[PDB]
Amino acid sequence: ALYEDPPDQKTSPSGKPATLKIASWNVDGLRAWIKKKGLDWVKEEAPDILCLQETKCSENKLPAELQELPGLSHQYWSAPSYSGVGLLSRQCPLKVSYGIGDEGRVIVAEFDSFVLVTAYVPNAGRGLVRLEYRQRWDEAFRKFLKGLASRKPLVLCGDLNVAHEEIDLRNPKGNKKNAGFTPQERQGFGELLQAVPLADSFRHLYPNTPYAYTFWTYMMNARSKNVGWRLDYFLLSHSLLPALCDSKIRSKALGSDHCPITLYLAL
Amino acid sequence: ALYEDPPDQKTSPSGKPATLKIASWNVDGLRAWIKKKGLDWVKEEAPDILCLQETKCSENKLPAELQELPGLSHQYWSAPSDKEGYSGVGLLSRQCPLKVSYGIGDEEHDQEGRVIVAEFDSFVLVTAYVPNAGRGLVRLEYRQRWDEAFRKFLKGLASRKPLVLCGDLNVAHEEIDLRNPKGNKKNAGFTPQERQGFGELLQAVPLADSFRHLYPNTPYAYTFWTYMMNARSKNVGWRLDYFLLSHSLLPALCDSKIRSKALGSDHCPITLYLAL
DNA sequence: CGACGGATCC
DNA sequence: GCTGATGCGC
DNA sequence: GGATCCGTCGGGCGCATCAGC
Ligand SMILES: [Cl-]
Ligand SMILES: [Mg+2]
Repeated sequence: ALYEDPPDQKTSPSGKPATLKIASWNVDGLRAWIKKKGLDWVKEEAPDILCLQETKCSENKLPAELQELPGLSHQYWSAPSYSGVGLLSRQCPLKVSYGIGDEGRVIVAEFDSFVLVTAYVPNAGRGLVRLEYRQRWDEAFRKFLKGLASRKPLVLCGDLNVAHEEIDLRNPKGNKKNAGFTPQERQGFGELLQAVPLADSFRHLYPNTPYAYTFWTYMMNARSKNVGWRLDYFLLSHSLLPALCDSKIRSKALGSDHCPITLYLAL
Repeated sequence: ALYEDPPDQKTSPSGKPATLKIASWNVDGLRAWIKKKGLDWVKEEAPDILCLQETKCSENKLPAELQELPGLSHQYWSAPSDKEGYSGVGLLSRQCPLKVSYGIGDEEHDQEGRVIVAEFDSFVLVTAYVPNAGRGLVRLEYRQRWDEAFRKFLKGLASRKPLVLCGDLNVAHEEIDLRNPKGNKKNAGFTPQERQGFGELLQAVPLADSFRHLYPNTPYAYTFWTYMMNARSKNVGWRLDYFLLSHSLLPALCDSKIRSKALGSDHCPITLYLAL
């Protein structure tokens, strides 16, 4: 039932040391997450890049503590005009854009060797009320990512709001008709991997590892039972797999109903 | 007439010793400047804080020697987004600043790489590469609008902390601030609009021109010389680069230097000594 | 943008 | 990869 | 007529892009 992420491999298959550390966190209430000492974990993880999803915080209400990360001094925010995302970078991105070209869910940062996308994929909702909107969003998102990656290697991170396979969640049989494990959402994630193309960094390295989740409902004490879902991903262009050192699930960092995830790249 | 910067005054008027040395340099292309040995001057100057303008270089392309600067290990870089190769500012600090921010309000959408704000314990340092009004003044109005947005931005800094504004403000404030005031009144850097904009910056914020406060009547003191026509050798130049201080800081002012002899750009470095 | 040439000032 | 032309802005 | 004013003009630099190879 319960899961322990393996230690960080900071060396590429070919032996190159990790030069790039990306953390992504659905903080599910940036302000609450700040109060729950979220920045303490950021300061400790010291990523080169931090992606936040479901911030639920207008730009003009962003806490002042965020200005106290000179190590992530380039901060970009996208507000929803129940979402919101942030991208914080140590180095100055070459260019930063918002949305999928077409609700505050996607930021795109261009760097030297790759393009970073963070995404807060829309939840299909209780009773699947927004499943269809999710299905359209998935296709539009797939389309959008295809063009990006047809110009530069791609890292896609964030809350993709789908458990790809049964191994990616605790109770597949009871969730095959809930948001995040519908055949439609699962198909969309499979299409996303196939069509872009992209590799599930974590699953590429831990193909056989069960019980590794990134989200647990606040309710029923799901997190302490590790009754959860892997909803947060680092997806990678195949051309970046040689640089892949590790893809972590930070199961024990608190402050949200998601835990953070961490990517290591030898770039 | 040639100019010789007076010796470094390292003690305040009241006798208090300088504790903070800030250099500012428009390096006119950071990769060029390093290959013309600009970093040798930085190591000789050994400033606590180095602000650079016109880095013309995105962060991925910073030369490795810039990591070989152990006394300036906290490095903050900003390059424009559509116009890489132009602008670009850098702030390098011995100590780590409490807060760093970029731009003057909406850099996450502007992404101009002209302005770096760094808050330290006792003050707020802004370095700016102020947009040039252009040949034929074609971007003067944008420069007037920028000036006003910058004024209001500097005004609305939510710190009681005194302010240090440094860098290439891209205007000779008064006639004493360039060699040819009359023939340049319609040239970028010396229009009434930019001069008034400078004057309103000092009055609005409010700020004092550190060098001019110490050397109110000293002429021929410039920080920029066009590469063309051996202007520098003739010391036909402009004072474009400044240290501007909140009034609270003046008694802490020991000296504002023009490092006329340092080569490697068409600007020379300026240096502030503060007794903090 | 400083050099240059040409006009204007007394 | 490298040079040097061109373009653009300073 | 020396000084001064004023408008025009050629051009040094750095870096991106592009063509060529
Ligand atoms: Cl930076
Ligand atoms: Mg310049």
